[PDB]
Amino acid sequence: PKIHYRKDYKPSGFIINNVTLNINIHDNETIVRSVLDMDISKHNVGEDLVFDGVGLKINEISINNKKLVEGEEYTYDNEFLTIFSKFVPKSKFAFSSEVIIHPETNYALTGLYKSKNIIVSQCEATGFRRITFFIDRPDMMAKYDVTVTADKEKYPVLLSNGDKVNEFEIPGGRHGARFNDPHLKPCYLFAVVAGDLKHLSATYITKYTKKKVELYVFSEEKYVSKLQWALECLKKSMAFDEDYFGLEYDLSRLNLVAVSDFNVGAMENKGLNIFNANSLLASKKNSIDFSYARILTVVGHEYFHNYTGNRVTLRDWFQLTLKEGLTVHRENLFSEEMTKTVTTRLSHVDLLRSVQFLEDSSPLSHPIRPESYVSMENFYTTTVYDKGSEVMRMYLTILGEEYYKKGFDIYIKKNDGNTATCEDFNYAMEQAYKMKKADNSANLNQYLLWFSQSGTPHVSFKYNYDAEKKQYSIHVNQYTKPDENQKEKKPLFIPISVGLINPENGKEMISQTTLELTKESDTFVFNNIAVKPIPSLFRGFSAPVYIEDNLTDEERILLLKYDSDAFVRYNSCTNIYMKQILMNYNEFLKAKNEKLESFNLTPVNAQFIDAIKYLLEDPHADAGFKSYIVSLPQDRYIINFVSNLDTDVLADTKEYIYKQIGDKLNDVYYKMFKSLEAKADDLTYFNDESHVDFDQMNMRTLRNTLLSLLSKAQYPNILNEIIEHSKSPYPSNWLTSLSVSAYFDKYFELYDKTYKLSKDDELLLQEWLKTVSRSDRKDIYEILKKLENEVLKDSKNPNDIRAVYLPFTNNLRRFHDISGKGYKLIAEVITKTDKFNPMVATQLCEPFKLWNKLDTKRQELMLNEMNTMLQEPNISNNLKEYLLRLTNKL
Ligand SMILES: [Mg+2]
Ligand SMILES: [Mg+2]
Ligand SMILES: [Mg+2]
Ligand SMILES: [Zn+2]
Repeated sequence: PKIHYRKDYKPSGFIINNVTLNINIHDNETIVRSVLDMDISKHNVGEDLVFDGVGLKINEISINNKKLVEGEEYTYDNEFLTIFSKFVPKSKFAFSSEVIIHPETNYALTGLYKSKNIIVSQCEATGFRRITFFIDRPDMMAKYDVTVTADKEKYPVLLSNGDKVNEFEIPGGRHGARFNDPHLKPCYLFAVVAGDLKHLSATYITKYTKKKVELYVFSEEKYVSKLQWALECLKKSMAFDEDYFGLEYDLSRLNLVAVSDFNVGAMENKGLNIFNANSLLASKKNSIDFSYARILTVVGHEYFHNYTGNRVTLRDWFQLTLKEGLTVHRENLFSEEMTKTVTTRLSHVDLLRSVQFLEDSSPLSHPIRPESYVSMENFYTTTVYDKGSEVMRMYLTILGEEYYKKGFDIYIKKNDGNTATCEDFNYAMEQAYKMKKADNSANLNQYLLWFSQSGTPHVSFKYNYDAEKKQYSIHVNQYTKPDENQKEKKPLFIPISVGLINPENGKEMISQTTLELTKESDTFVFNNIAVKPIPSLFRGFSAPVYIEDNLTDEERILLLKYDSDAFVRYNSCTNIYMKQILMNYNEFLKAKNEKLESFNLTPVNAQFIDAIKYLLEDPHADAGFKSYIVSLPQDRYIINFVSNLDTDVLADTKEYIYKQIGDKLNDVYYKMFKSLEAKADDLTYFNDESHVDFDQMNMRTLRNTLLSLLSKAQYPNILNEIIEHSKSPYPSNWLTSLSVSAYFDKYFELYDKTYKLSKDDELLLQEWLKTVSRSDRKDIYEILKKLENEVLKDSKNPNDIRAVYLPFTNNLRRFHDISGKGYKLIAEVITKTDKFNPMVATQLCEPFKLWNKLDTKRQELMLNEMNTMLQEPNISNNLKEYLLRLTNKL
């Protein structure tokens, strides 16, 4: 396979200054004429001029109006256009091409494609070369003049990046529009859209300069009503970047566009952000609660890229985390400010420690700045995004808000209008660090290891208290497991946010402080500590590590009840759960492998269950927090702690633990399910698409979590509650009623009821598909076959394919059926999908990432299916790289 290496980066011998495009859309072809105003750089050594250009049909090629001919002045192999050096000018020149492309048959959704009746582009990372020839890499920055023409009746709205500078009629019922984007950009930020789109709009006046910005949000006509929350989220986003970062929008217009067929969530094209409809459109009658948070986050994310990615862009794709880690950090700051709920940060932590930790212990483990790739699309990973965001957040923890803001400013201003690298960012932060420490010899050179070193650090603790001296110590050790990226691991700069809790009275004993661990081990000592404390470690989850708290369950309970920090309370709960899960898993595993006729299980700690009851019954405690405490850790979290995992033993373990606790708490759960109803399902704001009460949303999640626990328990007469809950106006409730009805004969009646409620809204139907797919049904395989035949059919819409299959892959007992039939089913879907959408196919590989964690029978079954997929003729480069790396062949 062709591999690209970070260390091999070199500036191009060429410069592209201006791009002038004419994109003429017809029924059965689109013609792209492009003029590149180019020059020779100071790095040129008289090389051939080589353009990327994938699957283009050439009409004409010229330089300075000299026609060039195949085999004489150029070669084209359907991937690269090589202009031989003799015909490459030595000073500024005009390169002209005209090619034919076919959006109507572009089911890969990269380049120019058709999504329902909308023509749309996606260029990040390497899609622009599927539209026209280019030196398609992000250091080739240029200015764009784009004309789009099409049939006026079919495609009345025409958009490209920047200012609309003309609109005109064309004979034969056609029309055109011309766009000028005055901001230099890499080609991955080009976009065009053509469609019968409807819109909502508003005017926003910037905070400092008072610039009037016109905000447009667009969709197909059927769904225009569902645009309102996205428009509000955009205004919130603009105001947050102004308020926190001093950053104002930099064009007279910003358009957001929803399309039905999109490989990811959205895309930050300059002035023209394009979204998966699932991440832009909602209405309260037709969307689950989680859509609201998703839209806030995705709108914010793409908006924040306007500076962290667009105004400062990437030198090369190895630097991806510079824009994604940083942008995810910005959107997390924004969403924590907008939602004002502790469960927002907790959800980010849960994501990282489940999916990203799994990745980082897998054969796919990479640092957040990778050293090599075949298909850059395979490095848009939870590592680069989520570990990247945590590395970007640690700078704020280390510097505090004022100095973080100063370092950020240094970065964004120095590199404005240009490319940057991870080093540039670290250097700006280092400037702020010198200022914070008032020491111009302090440096963050060690910090760079967070970019280059793979794997998750493990941080462990020991404690000592001297009662006579009133002195306490915390001894800390870090360890990162060697891997294929580094045989020798180095210690990182790990910021440890800490408090100390008095176990007598539950009160804070120190001003919170952040310990700066830089060595492999260190001991931090505290004086004037009046009683032996319980330490509250890694507050806010202050580094992306495995924490070994070395606390007793009694200590953990006291923190769960009394600490101030949400994360530590939740983590202490998590750790009590983990200790139980491991112990019970081992007891079940021994019983199974020894074929014992009887054995013991360690019961769940009774004082821990009392603590759960105390928290749930506290009318002043947080509803979202409560839903985290009654839930066991995610299976993908748990699997980071078990080698040769027998999935069926794990399912048995979880069931036992849940049943132990419900046998004590089900009456509390039922009482709370009823008591929370009035506030949870109050209809304030039900007609207001500009406002969401996230606390109320958390109350609904708590109610629906409790209902699931009581339904699996078969709590007496709970089917009555299930039927009532199905009549709620909130889709989060009525779809929950379907899921929880899985344990009852009413399942298929609720399946039909909710289908009918869902079938006339594209996105609600996809949410119904996910609800079915995730259902805890013994007959899940027959239900999946029913979904395939009656609803999915031959959809190539990634959202439909993902909705049917991915939730089912999270079914621990059924997806991991020892026959291998779940592995075979998903491998067939992957291979089917790879023939038209390689990116989606690689997404659908997700459940195989943990293969080498499983028991050896399931390792074998998984490996057989991965090798079967690797044998498939015409396998994509995306899938082949992914599977070769995952199976230890690359
Ligand atoms: Mg083609
Ligand atoms: Mg993105
Ligand atoms: Mg459809
Ligand atoms: Zn992004």
